[PDB]
Amino acid sequence: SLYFVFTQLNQKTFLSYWLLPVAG
Amino acid sequence: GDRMSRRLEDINKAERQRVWDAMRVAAAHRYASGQMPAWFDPEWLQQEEAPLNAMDRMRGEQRRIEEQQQWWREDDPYWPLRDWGDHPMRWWTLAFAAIMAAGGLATSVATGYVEPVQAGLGAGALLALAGAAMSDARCVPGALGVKLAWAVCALIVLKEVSVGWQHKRKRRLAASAPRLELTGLAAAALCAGYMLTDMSGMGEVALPPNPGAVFKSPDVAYRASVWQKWGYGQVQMRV
Amino acid sequence: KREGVLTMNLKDYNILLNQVYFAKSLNFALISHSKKLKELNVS
Amino acid sequence: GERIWAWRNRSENERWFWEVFAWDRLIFPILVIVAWEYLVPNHLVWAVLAPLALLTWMSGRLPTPATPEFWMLAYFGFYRKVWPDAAAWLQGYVVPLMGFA
Amino acid sequence: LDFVTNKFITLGYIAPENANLQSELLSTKEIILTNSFKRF
Amino acid sequence: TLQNERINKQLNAFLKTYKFEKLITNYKKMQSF
Amino acid sequence: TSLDGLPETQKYVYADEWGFSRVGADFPPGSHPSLFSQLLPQALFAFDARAAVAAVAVPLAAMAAGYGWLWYMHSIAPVWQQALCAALIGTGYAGLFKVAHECAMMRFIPQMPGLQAALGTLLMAPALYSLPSWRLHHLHHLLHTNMLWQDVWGWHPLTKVELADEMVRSGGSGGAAMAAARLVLTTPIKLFASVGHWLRSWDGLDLRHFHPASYVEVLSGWAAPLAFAGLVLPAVVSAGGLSGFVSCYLAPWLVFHFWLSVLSLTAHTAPHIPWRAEGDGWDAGRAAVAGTVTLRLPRPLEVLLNNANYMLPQAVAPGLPMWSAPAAYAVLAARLGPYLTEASMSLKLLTNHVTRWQIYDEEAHTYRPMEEVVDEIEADLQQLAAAAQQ
Amino acid sequence: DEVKKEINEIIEYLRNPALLRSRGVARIGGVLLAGAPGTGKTLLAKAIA
Amino acid sequence: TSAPFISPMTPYVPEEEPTRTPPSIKDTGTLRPASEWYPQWMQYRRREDNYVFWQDKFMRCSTDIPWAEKRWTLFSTVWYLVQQLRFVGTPPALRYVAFLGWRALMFQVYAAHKALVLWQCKLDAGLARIGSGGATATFSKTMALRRLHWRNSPLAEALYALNLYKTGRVHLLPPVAKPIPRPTFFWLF
Amino acid sequence: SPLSPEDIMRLVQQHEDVAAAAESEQLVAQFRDDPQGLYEYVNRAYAEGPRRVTTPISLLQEEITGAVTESYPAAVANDIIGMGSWRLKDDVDPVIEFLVARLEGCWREILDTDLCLYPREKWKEQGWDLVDSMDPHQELEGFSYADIPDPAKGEAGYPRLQLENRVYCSKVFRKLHVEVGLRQDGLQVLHVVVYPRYSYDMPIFGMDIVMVDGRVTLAVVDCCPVRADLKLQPHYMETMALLQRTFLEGTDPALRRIPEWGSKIFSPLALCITPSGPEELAAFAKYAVALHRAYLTMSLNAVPVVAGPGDRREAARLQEIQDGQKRFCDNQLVNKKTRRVLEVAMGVEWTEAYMSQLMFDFDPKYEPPYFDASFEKLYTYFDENPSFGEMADEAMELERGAEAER
Ligand SMILES: CC(C)CCC[C@@H](C)[C@H]1CC[C@H]2[C@@H]3CC=C4C[C@@H](OC(=O)CCC(=O)O)CC[C@]4(C)[C@H]3CC[C@]12C
Ligand SMILES: CC(C)CCC[C@@H](C)[C@H]1CC[C@H]2[C@@H]3CC=C4C[C@@H](OC(=O)CCC(=O)O)CC[C@]4(C)[C@H]3CC[C@]12C
Repeated sequence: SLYFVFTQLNQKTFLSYWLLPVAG
Repeated sequence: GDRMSRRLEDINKAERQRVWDAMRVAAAHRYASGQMPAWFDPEWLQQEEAPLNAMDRMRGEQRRIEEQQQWWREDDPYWPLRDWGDHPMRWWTLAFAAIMAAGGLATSVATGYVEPVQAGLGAGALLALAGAAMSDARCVPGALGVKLAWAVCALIVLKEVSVGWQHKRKRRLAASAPRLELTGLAAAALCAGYMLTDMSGMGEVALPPNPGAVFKSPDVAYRASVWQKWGYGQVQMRV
Repeated sequence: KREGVLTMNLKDYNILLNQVYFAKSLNFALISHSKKLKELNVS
Repeated sequence: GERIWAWRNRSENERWFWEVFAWDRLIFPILVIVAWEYLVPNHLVWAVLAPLALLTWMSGRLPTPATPEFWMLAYFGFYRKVWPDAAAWLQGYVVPLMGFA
Repeated sequence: LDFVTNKFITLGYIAPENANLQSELLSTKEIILTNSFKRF
Repeated sequence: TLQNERINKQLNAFLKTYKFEKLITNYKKMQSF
Repeated sequence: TSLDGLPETQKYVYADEWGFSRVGADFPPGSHPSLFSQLLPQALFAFDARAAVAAVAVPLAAMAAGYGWLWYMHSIAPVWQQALCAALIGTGYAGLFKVAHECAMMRFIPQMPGLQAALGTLLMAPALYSLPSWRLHHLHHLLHTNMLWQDVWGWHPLTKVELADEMVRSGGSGGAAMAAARLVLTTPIKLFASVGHWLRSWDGLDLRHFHPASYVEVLSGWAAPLAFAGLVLPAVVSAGGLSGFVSCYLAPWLVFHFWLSVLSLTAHTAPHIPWRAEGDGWDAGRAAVAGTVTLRLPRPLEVLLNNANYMLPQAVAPGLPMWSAPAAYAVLAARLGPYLTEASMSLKLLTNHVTRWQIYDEEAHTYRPMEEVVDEIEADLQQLAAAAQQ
Repeated sequence: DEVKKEINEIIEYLRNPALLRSRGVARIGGVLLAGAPGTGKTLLAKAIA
Repeated sequence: TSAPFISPMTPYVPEEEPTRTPPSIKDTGTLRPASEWYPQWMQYRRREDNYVFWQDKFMRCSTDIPWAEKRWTLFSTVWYLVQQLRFVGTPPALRYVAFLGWRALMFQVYAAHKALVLWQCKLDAGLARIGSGGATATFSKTMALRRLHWRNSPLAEALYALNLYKTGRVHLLPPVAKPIPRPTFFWLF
Repeated sequence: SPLSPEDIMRLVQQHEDVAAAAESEQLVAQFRDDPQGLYEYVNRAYAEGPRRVTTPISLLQEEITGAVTESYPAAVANDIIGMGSWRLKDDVDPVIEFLVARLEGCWREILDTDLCLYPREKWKEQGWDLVDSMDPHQELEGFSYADIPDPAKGEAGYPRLQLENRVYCSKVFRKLHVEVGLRQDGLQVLHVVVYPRYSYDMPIFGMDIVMVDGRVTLAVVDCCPVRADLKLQPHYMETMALLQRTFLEGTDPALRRIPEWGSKIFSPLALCITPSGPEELAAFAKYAVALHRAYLTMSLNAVPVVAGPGDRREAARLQEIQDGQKRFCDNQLVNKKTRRVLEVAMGVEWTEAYMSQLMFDFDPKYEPPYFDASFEKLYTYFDENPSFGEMADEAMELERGAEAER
């Protein structure tokens, strides 16, 4: 009965940030 | 006191009215599907006020009025500023729909382009339907009508000032750029006149409330509901 | 069909509270308790 | 001070949106998926299979068709990296078996 | 008095023996009492 | 067929009683108070 | 009942003077137009699929043949070929519109009320007609049939005292109103006066004329027409230009409106039919059966228009289906023969409707020519002025 | 019966906390079982757990 | 009388919850600013009767907010950025200077409006003369005050000008302007 | 083969008389199946028992502390009230008590959506709701029945007479009047009369009991016509006959004599009896009770006789209604037994006024209003069929999906 929304992706780690500068 | 009596009486009147309205709604949903005890007279759903509140108002009114007696129309010039039951911006909506359809047909036959007549007739039809539903401003259609009218005139202003008209293309590139012409100005005057009159209806449609609106709410079941919806059903409610 | 409305006057809940708890509070849990009793009984 | 008090009482939803929702649950996942699919050559092990594993490990739940993550992955990764070629593969290997060539 | 007594008996009331553990009126009873003052 | 004389008799009842129902209401007005 | 009981010889010479096939007998007061429904056999109210599907698909095929013939030679056709295709398509649409008017009164397929209401709405749309306003106006007609000052959703005749009132109110016969009335009730454009009726629907586009518990239904009723004239009418123009619009839409429209107007005008107007105000001698069964006319068609036109001229078999029985309207008439003449009235297609009848029967006078209780009436009420103005010089 | 129905909420909090939130009960963090001296209070916890 | 059960001589017009917070307690209906901490009337009442100042504060700020000012829409979540800039991203000193400038400007605007109102009363007194033709050079203080407090819609003043110029009757005034409700559309604004 | 202007009128007559017969049959169809239940309703209500009220508040109260709330059908209720708060009770015979309780309970239970009390400036302000012969000017504020002792034999004021009235209005009925009078010598009377409104075509109801030292000396009950032909509608006659077969069986038919003032008002089935013993009295009581209840249940479905402009038939019908009601009205005051009872004690100048304004007053231009309180039927309804507010539904689906785990 939730909504159609994302989850957090960074409550566990930080590695995902490594993806933004590289692509930039 | 005399100052707390008023508070109590306004609370009571508001509660009586709310319960009568809930009754009208639930009785309509029970009678439109058969299960009504056959003494039910379906004309009761037309009594708007409430029987109790009405008796109170009638008694008070007769007491007041008994104890106080211990174009142009030269008999009333202010005939327009009188409540007839419909929205004020009602003949403007129909006038603009007629103007739109007439200009659409005229220009799209006198040139040969197929866009102006389609736009003009669509705008005219939607504004005519809106000006029809705006003929009873007390009901719910009287509100969805103003909504539809504002939406259509806003879309007109948008298309004009941001994309311009196909039949107004020229060879240059700075002269064939979209500016604001007459029909856009009229549509903008319409949106402004709608907003300055009454568009306050159907106010319970908005984005749903966050867990940030129920942080200090005094009710636990509501807050748990909101958290559960927004994806936080597991967080502990140390509250 | 389906209707979400409250045909109950809140003064009745207030009266029941004052009676049984001066001789929890007015929230949605109370109204839900009411509905649960009604349903499990009428069956 | 009085103005800040009145303004805080009328804007709780917008406040929680901008402080908790705007980046962490709206903009960052979009950016991360688009960025990953911009890199990461057009295979299936890289465009679909490893994204799912890493998304479930990070977010702590599997992306099902009930979630926006599954649909973002599907569209970008599958439709724009493996489909324009697996389409030719099926058009040259499996459709001849059936009636129409 | 007679009319209101008839109505109240048919609406419901707590029997003397059935009370093991009347400060205010419910809402239907108030509609009935107001109308009864209007009629009689 | 019954589905059709049903409609027939119903419209007939309506058309025959209209005139009396117009007068019974000119009556459900002066009495209540 | 205006030229009631007297020897049948003079009523027959009147019927031959007016083109009428018959003149009614005497009808006594105190009756209900639903009475004579007890005579019809219990099988005349039967339902069957084949007759209905024929009644809907035959004028459809007529219209489709006409369009195909036109689009085959879209605009290179001469004028009278265009007129032939327009007449054919308009007749097919009059038939489809009678099917519509059937499902509006709920007597077409009572088995599926939703499907039949949707069919009525869809088929009324291309003519710009709202189903519920039509149904309300038709019941309001049935209730006040041939009543003075009360049936304005039929062919309400123009009377004498009101025309004298307007004569004084305009200060002569030279104003716009008098000229408009003259030109509309004197030339064959009268045969298209139903167009004005179409403008009297959309009751100002105003929900304040209706019952609140009906609003959401009335608006949807105004939706299907509007949507049409908002979506399809542009497309046609876009793909056909002005002329290509006066061809594939406007002419079949004028044809259908001609058919409608003449059907009604000849069904309920005649010199042997008086128009009484109720209280001053009105009656339901009398003004229903005695003040009516039934018209004759060639069986091709009768299978096309779908029995569009039998209005009495379904005024004695409002629930009588459509493929049974002739058969029921077969029974009615067996019983009320002397009181019925009948007529046929004749340009003489129309010419007398145009030139002779123009103004209704309540003194002689009959119709008179407009120029004689206008000169004579000018003479009565001379009279009242003679009484006014002193 | 008293303690039966006043711990039929402890049991369900142990089973389904989301159901008890729907009853205005935020959380149960600590309970006391009082009685007359000579109660054998450890007897209940067995069947409860 | 659509009402089946009860129909008093005055028809029932439904009441709906308000959509905006009332003027504070301190502001005049006009354009001039207020005394900026304490109203002048507070000095002519008993000390035990001026709890209404702080009570009105508590009401407008925390206790009676009409549920139409807490609607979450796409427009309000950008107005949030604007307001949060103004309240957290600007130093109070610049805010104070802007405040002083705005106060001065509004005072000048009020003076201009008052002059315009006086000129309007002259013109209307002059036109009612042509209207009634005869003796009345008068106006109505009612209309002057209603013009100074913005209580007339433009249609009302137009109808009043016509009525004056045609029949005089300088004491026949348009009914009143009613308060504008808060516009709402959908999740949009 | 065709028809003539005379058989179509025959056809309209056929149809309309058939319709009248149909509705007249529909009226009696309900009584026909079981007539014994027109008197035996109270015993059945007692048999079925107390009913447990189940509203959400009632259930909540019952589950919090212990309290069960009970209700009773209106027949049981009007049997607990009895001759409830009449001021002249305790001196009224037990038969008159039974009859008054039953009649007023019927009025309260059957007409409870429009039963107003008659306008008070007509009877209750002059003080005609309680009348004493020792205090005709009302200087004891209406407590004379308590402050003044009974006069002894030969004293001024013997024999003392006192009356108590009650008058109601309603939708169909323009006056429902009950009155009880006692004299000191031992005479007690009871006089009931129910008048329909001038716009309705129904017969008048009337009942009189007169008893002397606990022995009924005269008992008459009549559902009396209002037409000039003195014949009721088929349902009225059918019901009276069916009821006489049900209750008056085994009773002397030669006792229902027609008094000299009777046949001018009496329906051919009217009853006038001088009972002999307990059996005659019990049978007559059950019969009068069932007849009154039937009369009211029949009025429950009545429709006014409206005279549309253009119809003279209905105007003549309304004129006939007026003539019949007035004929009965001035034909009842010549029942000079009770009138001489009144005039031997209260005088004549007071009796003329009291009688002409209350007893059998007739004023075609005056019928009082009534108060239509049917909307209450809604409120009570929605107290056993409530709907809860869109938030209890989530919780109830939670509870259903939780308990069904097992
Ligand atoms: C100012 C700029 C940055 C745009 C801001 C957009 C947000 C306000 C939007 C974007 C995504 C939206 C969400 C996307 C999907 C849903 C599900 C959808 O659910 C419903 O329809 C619930 C209906 C109800 O139960 O009332 C609407 C709410 C919600 C959470 C939306 C709430 C509003 C959000 C956060
Ligand atoms: C332009 C064509 C090809 C497409 C179809 C257009 C119709 C949907 C329009 C054209 C004529 C319009 C009618 C013209 C005149 C009026 C009167 C007008 O109302 C009034 O004038 C109110 C009464 C009054 O002023 O006395 C608006 C409704 C109505 C029926 C209009 C309804 C909409 C109609 C039928």
